[PDB]
Amino acid sequence: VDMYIERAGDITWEKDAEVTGNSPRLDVALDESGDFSLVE
Amino acid sequence: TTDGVYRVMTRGSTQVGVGVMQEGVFHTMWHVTKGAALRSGEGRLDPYWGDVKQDLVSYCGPWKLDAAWDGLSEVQLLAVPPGERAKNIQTLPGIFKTKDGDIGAVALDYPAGTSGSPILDKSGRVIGLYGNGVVISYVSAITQGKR
Repeated sequence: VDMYIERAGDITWEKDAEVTGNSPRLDVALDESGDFSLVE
Repeated sequence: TTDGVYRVMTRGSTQVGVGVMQEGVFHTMWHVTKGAALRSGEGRLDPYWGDVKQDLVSYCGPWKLDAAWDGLSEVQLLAVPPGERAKNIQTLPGIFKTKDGDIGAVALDYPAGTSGSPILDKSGRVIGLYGNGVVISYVSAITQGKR
C-alpha cells in the first residue's frame, strides 16, 4: 500500500477568501481513543 | 521537503488527507496515515512522534507547529479538497468547552480527504489541523500539538 505526498501550495493568508460558518459553543468530552463526544 | 501544504495519497489513486511541511517535519493527523511511512518522490518519510488521543503524527522530526488561536479573531482553513486546488476559507471559530480547557473549533464540513488541512491565524502561522471533531453538521476541533 503506497502512501505518498504531493505539494499543493504555500501556507499563506489570502485577503480575498470566502467567509462562512457559524461559531457554536459546545460542551464536549475527549476519550482515550481521541474521539470527541457531546456532553450535557 | 519544501515548506507547504501537501496532499496525502494512497494506491487508481485516492486522497486520504492533507499535511503541513515546516522545518523539515511533516505534520498530519494520526487517523489519516495510522503511522505508516510516506513516500515523497524517490524519498521516504518515517514516523517520529505520534499520539492517538491527540490524533496527531509527525514525520522526520518532532512536532514544530506551536501557534494558538487568540480566541477573538477570525481564522482561515487552508482546505485542500480532493480534486481541487488549495483554497482559503475564512471563519470565526466556536469553542469546544472541556474539563481540561477550551479548544477552538470550526463549523466547516469538507470532504474526509481534507483531514489534516491547516488552520491559519492572520500572520499565516498554523494554529492547528482540521479533521477531528463532533456532530451537532460537523464541527472540527482546531487540533494543535506540543513543541
